[PDB]
Amino acid sequence: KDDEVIDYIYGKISPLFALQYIRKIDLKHVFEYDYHFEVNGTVVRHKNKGFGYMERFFELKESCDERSKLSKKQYERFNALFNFFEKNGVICMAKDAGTLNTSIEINSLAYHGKYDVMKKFIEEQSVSIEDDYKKAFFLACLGRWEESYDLYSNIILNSIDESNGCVYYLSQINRYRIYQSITQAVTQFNGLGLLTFGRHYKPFTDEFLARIEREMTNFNIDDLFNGMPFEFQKKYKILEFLSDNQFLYDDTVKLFELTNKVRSEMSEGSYSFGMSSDIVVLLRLYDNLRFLYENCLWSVSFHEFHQYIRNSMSLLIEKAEYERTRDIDELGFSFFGKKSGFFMEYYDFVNISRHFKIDDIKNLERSCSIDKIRFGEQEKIEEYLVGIAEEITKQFSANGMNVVFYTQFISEAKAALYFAKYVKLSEEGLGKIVKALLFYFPERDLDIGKRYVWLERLTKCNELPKSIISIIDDFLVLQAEKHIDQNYSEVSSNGLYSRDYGALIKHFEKNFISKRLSEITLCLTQDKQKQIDFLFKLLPLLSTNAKSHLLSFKSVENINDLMNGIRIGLIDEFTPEHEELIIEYLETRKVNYIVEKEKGIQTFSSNDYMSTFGIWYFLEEINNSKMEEFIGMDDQYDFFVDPENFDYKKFIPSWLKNYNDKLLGKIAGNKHMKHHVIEVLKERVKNSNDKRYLEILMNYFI
Amino acid sequence: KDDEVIDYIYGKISPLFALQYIRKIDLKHVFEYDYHFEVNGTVVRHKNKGFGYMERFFELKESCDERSKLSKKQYERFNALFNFFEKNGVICMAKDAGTLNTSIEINSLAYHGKYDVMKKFIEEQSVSIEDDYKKAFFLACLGRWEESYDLYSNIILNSIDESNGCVYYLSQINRYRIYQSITQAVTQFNGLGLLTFGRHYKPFTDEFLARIEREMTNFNIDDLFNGMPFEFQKKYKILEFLSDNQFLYDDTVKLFELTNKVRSEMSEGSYSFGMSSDIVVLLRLYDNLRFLYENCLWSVSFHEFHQYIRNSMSLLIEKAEYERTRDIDELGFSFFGKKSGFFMEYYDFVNISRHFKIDDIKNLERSCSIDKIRFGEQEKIEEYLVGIAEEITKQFSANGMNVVFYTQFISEAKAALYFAKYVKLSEEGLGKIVKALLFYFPERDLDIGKRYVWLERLTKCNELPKSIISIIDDFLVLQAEKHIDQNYSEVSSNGLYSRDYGALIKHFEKNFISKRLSEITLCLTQDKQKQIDFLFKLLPLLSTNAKSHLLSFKSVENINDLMNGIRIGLIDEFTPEHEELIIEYLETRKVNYIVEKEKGIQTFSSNDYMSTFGIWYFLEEINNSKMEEFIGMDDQYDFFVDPENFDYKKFIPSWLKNYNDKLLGKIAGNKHMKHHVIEVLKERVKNSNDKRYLEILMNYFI
Amino acid sequence: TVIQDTADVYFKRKSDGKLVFTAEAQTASFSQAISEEKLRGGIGNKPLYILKSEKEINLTVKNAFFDLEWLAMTSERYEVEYRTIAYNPDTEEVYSDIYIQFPNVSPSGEFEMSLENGNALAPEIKFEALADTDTDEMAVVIEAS
Amino acid sequence: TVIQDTADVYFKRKSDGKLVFTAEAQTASFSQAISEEKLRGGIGNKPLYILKSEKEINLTVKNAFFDLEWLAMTSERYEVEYRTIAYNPDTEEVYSDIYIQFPNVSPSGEFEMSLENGNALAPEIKFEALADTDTDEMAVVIEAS
Repeated sequence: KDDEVIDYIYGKISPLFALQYIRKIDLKHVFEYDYHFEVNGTVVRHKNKGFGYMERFFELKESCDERSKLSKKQYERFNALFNFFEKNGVICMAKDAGTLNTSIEINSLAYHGKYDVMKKFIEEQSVSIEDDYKKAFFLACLGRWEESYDLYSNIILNSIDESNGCVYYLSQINRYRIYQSITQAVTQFNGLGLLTFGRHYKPFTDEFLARIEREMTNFNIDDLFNGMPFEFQKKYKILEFLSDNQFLYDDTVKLFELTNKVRSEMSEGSYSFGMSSDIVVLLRLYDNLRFLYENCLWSVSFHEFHQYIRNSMSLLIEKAEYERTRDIDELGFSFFGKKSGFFMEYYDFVNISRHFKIDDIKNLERSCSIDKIRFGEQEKIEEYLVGIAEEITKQFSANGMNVVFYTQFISEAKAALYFAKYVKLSEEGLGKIVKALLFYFPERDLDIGKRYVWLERLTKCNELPKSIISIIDDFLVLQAEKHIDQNYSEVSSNGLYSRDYGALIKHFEKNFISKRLSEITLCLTQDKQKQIDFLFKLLPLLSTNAKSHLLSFKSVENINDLMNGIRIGLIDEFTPEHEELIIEYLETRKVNYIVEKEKGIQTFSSNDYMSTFGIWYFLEEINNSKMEEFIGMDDQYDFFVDPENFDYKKFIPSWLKNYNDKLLGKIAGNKHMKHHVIEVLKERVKNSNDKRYLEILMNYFI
Repeated sequence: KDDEVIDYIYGKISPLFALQYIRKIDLKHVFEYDYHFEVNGTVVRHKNKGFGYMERFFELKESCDERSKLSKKQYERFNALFNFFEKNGVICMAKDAGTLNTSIEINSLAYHGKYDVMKKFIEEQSVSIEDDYKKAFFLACLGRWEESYDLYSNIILNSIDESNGCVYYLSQINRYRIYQSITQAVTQFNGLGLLTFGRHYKPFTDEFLARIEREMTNFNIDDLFNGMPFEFQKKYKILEFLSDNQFLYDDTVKLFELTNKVRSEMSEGSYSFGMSSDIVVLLRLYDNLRFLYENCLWSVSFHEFHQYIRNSMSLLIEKAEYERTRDIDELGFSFFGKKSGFFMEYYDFVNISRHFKIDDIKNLERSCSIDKIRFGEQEKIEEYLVGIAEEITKQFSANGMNVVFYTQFISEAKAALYFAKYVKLSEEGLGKIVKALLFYFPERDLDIGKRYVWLERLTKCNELPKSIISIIDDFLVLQAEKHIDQNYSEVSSNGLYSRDYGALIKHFEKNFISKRLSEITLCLTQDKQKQIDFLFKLLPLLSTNAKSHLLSFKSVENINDLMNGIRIGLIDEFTPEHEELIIEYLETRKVNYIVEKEKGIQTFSSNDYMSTFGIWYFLEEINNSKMEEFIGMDDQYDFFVDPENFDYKKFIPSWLKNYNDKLLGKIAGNKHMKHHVIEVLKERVKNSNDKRYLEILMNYFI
Repeated sequence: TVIQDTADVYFKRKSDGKLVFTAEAQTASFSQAISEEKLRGGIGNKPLYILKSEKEINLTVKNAFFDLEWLAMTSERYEVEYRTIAYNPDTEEVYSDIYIQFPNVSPSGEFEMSLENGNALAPEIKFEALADTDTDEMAVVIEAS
Repeated sequence: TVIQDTADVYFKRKSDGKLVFTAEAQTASFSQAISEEKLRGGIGNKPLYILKSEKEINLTVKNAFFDLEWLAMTSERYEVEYRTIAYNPDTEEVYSDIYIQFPNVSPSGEFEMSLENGNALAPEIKFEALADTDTDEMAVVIEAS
C-alpha cells in the first residue's frame, strides 16, 4: 500500500537531511542503482524487482486523496520527503516528464563576496557544532589558517563527544587539507618570498609547524572512510568518494569525454534535441559548486577545483560563441529556430573571477568575443565589485594586512577588477573602484603599466565623470611629489608611464588645467632637475605660467628630450639642429655596429628609434639625405628608407599583424611594397585565420 | 662499494625479468620514489638520502676498469642488469645526458596482425605455461572466445600449483575480460543482433553461456590483487595498476592536463625548450602500447583504450599541424638544429587504423591537413594492407567467417582501407587491394556509396594501371548480370551507384570498352526492363552495336531518364519535347504545392530538380518564359530566375559550396546580387573559420 | 527552459508497417559535400550542367524499446516517424506539432560491438537515410499549422 | 632527437656580483600589442609620427636551484643569463653558442600559493623583463663563435 512506499523512501532518506545539499548524480548509490537520477530531476527506471519503489510516491504527490489515505505519521513523513525533494531539485518520475526548468543554483555568502558580514559572524558566540563548522570554514577563508586549524581540532573533539558522523568525517578531511595548505605555504614562502620582498615572511611560527607535524603524520585520507563505523558507511555512501587524496577521480574523466563529444558536435555541425551536451555540462558544474560551497568544503581553494571550473566555464563560453556564429540550415531551422542566447548572470561573473588566472582570462578573451554577449544582474555584480574595492582600500590604507590573505585574495581582486570591463557601474561605485585602483593597490603585484591598462579598460564601458578626473589629477600630483628624491625613477613591465595618464585626462576633457601641478612647478628651481623632467612629461596639464617657467628652465638637448617634446606637442616640426642630432646618433650607432660585427649584433631599444626615423623618412617629413648612408643597419630601417633594394624575406608576423593605421594607408599607397605585403598577408591569413590579419586584409589594402 | 650497489639493484630488479617489458614510469614504484624516472630515459635524483647507487651503477657502465674489478658472480649480475636497462630504455642521470634518441620497438605478433602465424602457433604443441598463455591470447584475438576461455581456465589450473604468480594474476585478469566480451556480445546478439544482422546469430550455445554465468559469479576484480600472496604484491606493485576496473584514469587525467598545457602553448604563441609537452604525450602513448601488447593483456581490445589512443594521436596531429604554421620571430629556429618535424611512420599507421573510427578519421581530416604530413616506411605499410586484403578474401572466399571475429576485424579493415589513401603502394598491391574491396567486402557493412568513395580515395595518390580497369570491369559486369532479376534494387547511402564506378573507369582511362557488357546486351530482352534501365546508365562503357541495341529498345522520355541522359552525355540539348516534359513536371509540382498549402508543406526532393532547372535558366539553357510562371516554391528557384524580387535576407550562404567554378564566375558577374552575396560571405568568413568560404571569397574579391 | 524537443521516434517495418521499436531523439547531423570522384571529378560540357552534389542525413536516437511482437516473430526496409512539438519564438509551446519522417533508413549503427567496462545503458543507434535513383533522399517534413 | 641545446638560466643579483639561482629554461613568450588608450587614442598630428608600440617579454624556467650564500645572507634588480647552443639547419650541432640575457627583469611567479594535493615538484617561476624610459627593451643577444 501507500504506507509501504512512504516508509521505504523515508527510511532510505532519513539520515540524508544532515547534509545541506547533495549531488543528485550520487543519489543512485542510495537506491543500489535501482533508478538513474538524471541531472534535470527526471528519475529514469533502470532496474527493479517489485512495484511502487518510487512511482507510487510520485503518484501520491499528484493525487492528494492518496496522501489523505495515509495515517498522520505517514502524512508528516510524506510532507518532509516532499520538502526535501523540492530542495534537492529532483522532479516527477522521468516516465511522466514535462518542460523542466534550468537556472543557476542557490549559494551562501561564503561563495559570494561578503567579508565584513563574515567577520561579524566570527565575533559572535557560537550556537551549535554546525555553527562552529561554518565559523572554521569562514576563518580558513579569511586567512587565519592557524585559527581555523585550532577550531577544526576543537570540533573534531566536540563531534566525537556528540557522535555526529558526517561532521566528524568532513572535519577530518578539511583539517587535513588545511594542514597541507599551511605546509605548502611555508615551503613556498621560504622558496620565493625572499626573492619577491627580500626578507622572508614568517606568518607561521616554527614551533607551531613542529606542533602540527607531530600531531598528525603518516596520515592519508585514502583510508579514512574504511575506519568509520559500518553504519555510517551503509547510510552515507555518497561521502565515500571524498576520502581519496586524488580528488576528482571521476569528474575530470567525465569532463574530458563530454568535452570531446562537444568538440565533435561543433566540428560536425550536428543539431541536438533534448538536453544537449552543454546543458549537462552546466548542470554538473553547478551541482559540484553547490555541494562544495553550500556544504562548506575547504577543497575549493586547491588548484584542482580551479582547473576543473576553468575548463567547464571555458567550454561553455566556447560553445555559446559557436551557437552565436553557427550557420542555420532550413531543416535545422525547422528543428529549432531562434535558440536562446547565453546570459552571463552574476553567478558566472563570480565563478570566472574566483577560479581563473589573468593569463587564462586573456586566453578566453583571445579565443572568443565576450563583449558580444549581454550581461545580467548588473546591480549584484556592481555590489560585488564595490565590496572588493572597499575591502582592499580598508585593508591597505592602514598598516594592517595579512600576507597569507594577500596570496589568497589578491588574485581574486585582480581578476575581478580586470573582468569588470563589461559590467556597467554606478558613479559612486566607479569612484570607489578607481580610488582603490590608483592609490592603495600594491606595487608588488600591480606595477604602473598594468595599472594604467586596467584603468583604460574600466574607462571603456562607463566613461569618466569629473570626479574620476579629479582622482587622476590627485594621483599625478602625488607622483610629482614622490619625484623629489634623486633615486626615484620610472619602471613599467608593459612600458606605460604617467604621460599616458595625462593623455587620458586630456582626451576626456578637451580643456583641463591643473593648478596644483602649476604651483609645484613654480616651487621648483634648478637643483630639482629630476622633478623638472617629470613635469616636462606632463606639461599640457599644468597652467601657462608654469609652461613658461619650465620652458625657461630647460629645452631640447638629446634624442630622448626630442622624442618627448614631439610626443606631447611642443614641437610640430624637426628643426635643422634636431635632425643634425639624429644624424650624429645614427653615426654613433653605425660605429657601434661595425665594432660589434665581430660580436653578435643586437637591436632592442635602438631599433625603436631607428624604425621611427625610417618611418619619418617614408612620410616625407625629414628631407636629410645622409640617413640613406646608414642603409643596411636594421631590417625595418632598410624596409622603410629604401624598400626597393630591401629583400622581402625578412618580414615578421609581428609587424604583419601589429600594423599601424596611417602607415598602413601609406604602404597601400606604394605599389612596390604593396605587391609583396599583400602576397605575404593573404598567405598568412590562408594558413591561419587570425582576426587582425583579416581586418588588415579587408579594410585597407582592398 | 660497487659490489653492494650491484647486489642491491639486482635484488630490486630480478623479479622484473619474467615480465616481457615494464613501463619507464612505473619503475619509480620499485625504488620507493627514491628517483623520479623520467620517460625520456634519464633518472633525475628525486629526494633520497642513500649512497647514490644509481650514480655508481652508471659510473660502472661508463668505466671498463670499475666493472672489471667486480667479482665474477657480481660481474654476471652487472651485465644482466645492463641488458635489462638497455631493453627497457633507461640510460643515465639527467646531468650527464647531453642528447637522447627515441624509437618504437613493439614486436608482438598481435600488434602486426599476424593471423596465420597466430593459428599455427596455436595448433603447434606447447611445452610450457608461457606458451599456453600466448596461445590463449592468440585464440581470443582470433575470435574463438570459447576456446580462449577454456584455455585460460586450464592455464589457471596449472599455474596455481606451478607457482607462477605473474601468469596466474594476468590470466585472472584476462579471463574476466573475455567473460565480459562474450556476455556483452550475446546481449548484443539477442536484442540488437536481430535488427542488425537480420538473424539471431548465436555463436555461443546456451549451456555454455550458463556455464560461464555460474562459473565466475561473485568475483570482484577490485579484490584480485589483495587475494594474491604478500610476496607478489610487494614485488610487483607495477601491476596494481591493472587490477581496478576503472584503470587508466590516471593516464586519462594526465593526458587532460598535458592537453590543456599544449593548447595554452598554441594560444599564446610561446616557444618551448628541452622536452615539449607533445614529446611527453608521445612517449607515454608508445610506452603504454608497448607494455600492454608485449605483455599480452586482453584489455587492449575494449573501448576505453581506443578512446585514449584516439585522443593522444589526434592531439599530436593537431600540434604538429599548428607548428607547421608558426610566427617566425627569428628566435626559436636558431636555438635547435633544423626542425624536429612530425612525419608518419608504420607504427602510427597501425595505431590510427586499429584504434579510430571512420567518423573520427574524418574529423582529424577536416581540422588539420593530414596530406601535408610526410609518410615513411612505405614497404611495411604495403605489407600490412596486403595482409588485410588477403585475410578478407580468404574468409569471404568461403561461407565460414566467425561472427564475433567479423565484429572485431571489420572495423580495423575498414579503418585501414580508409587511411591507406596517403600511403604509396606497388601495382600488385593496388590490384590486390582493389579486387578484395570490390568483390569480397560484405554488402551489409559497406554499401555501394561507401565502396565507391573508398575506391576513389585509393586511386588518388596512385594512378590506375590496366589491371585495376580489368578488376573494376569484372565487378561491374557481375553487377550487370545480377540485375537480370526484376526484384533487384540498389541502395546507396551516400548517393553513388555503379554508374559512378563506370565514371571512374572512363575517367582514369579515356578509351576503354568492355566486350563482356556488349555480349550481355546482345542477349538483352524486353522482359528484363530493369536490366535495360540499369545497363543503360553505362552507355560509353559499351560497344557501338550494344549502344545501338540499347537505343532501339528504349527511349529517354522521362524526368529521371532525361537526367541520366544529361549526365552520361546521351542528350546535349533540350528539344521541344524535353522542355515540354519539364514544364509538365513543374505544373504537376505546382498543383501539388497548392494542395500542400492547405495540408502542410513538404519540400526536400522536388526542389532538387527545381534548383537544377533554375540553374539551367540562369546559364541560358532553358529559353521558355513558362519557368517564370512556376516561380513560387522558394528553394533557389526565384533567386536564380528573378534575382531582383527575391528577398536576399532569405539567402543561405551554404548554397555557395555546391556550385562549381563556372557557376561561381557567372554569379559573380551578376551585378543585381553581387553586393549581398559578398557581404554575406565576408561576414560569414569573419565570424566562422571555414577556409572554403575564403576560397569562394577569392572568387568573390570582385 | 531545457531544450524542449523531446521527439518520439517510431521505428516501424516499412514492409508491413509493424512497429519495431520506440526511442527518444538525441541528434540529427546533416552533411552536404561534393565527394563524388575527386575534389572536382564531375562530368560537364559547354551547354550541359548537372548538379552532382550528394548529401547524407545521419540520425541518432537513445533509449530504444522493442515491440514484443517483432522480437517474437524473429530487402527489408524500415521507416522512422519523428514526432516533435512545434515551438515558435513567439509561442514557446504551440499546439501545432511538426511531423518529420524518414520512410527509408538502414540500421547501420557505429556501435560495432563496443565492450567498454562502464555500467551505462545507452544503446545509441545510428541511422543513415538510404536513397534511390528516383528519390534523392527519403526525408519528409510537414507542418501541422 | 629532441632539443639538444639545454638552456642554463643564471639568476644573479644586479647590485653586487653574486648568483641567486640556476635553472633549466622552459619557455619564452613574446608579445607586441598596442594597448595604449585601447587600440586608438594615441598622439597624432598632421606632420608627426610616433611609435607607441609597447611589447613585453615573459620567461618561464623550471627546477630552479638557489645559491646557498644568497639564502644565508637573506629597488633590488636582477639579471638572467639564458645559455643555449646556437644550432642552424645546415649545422644542427655548432661549437658556437647563443647568449641571451635579461639584466632588467622582475622575479614574479603565479605558482605562488598553488596548494595542489601531493606537493608538486615543478616550481615554474615566471619572469617579466622590466623596461625603462631610455631602453625600450633590455634583452640582448650575442653569439660566441
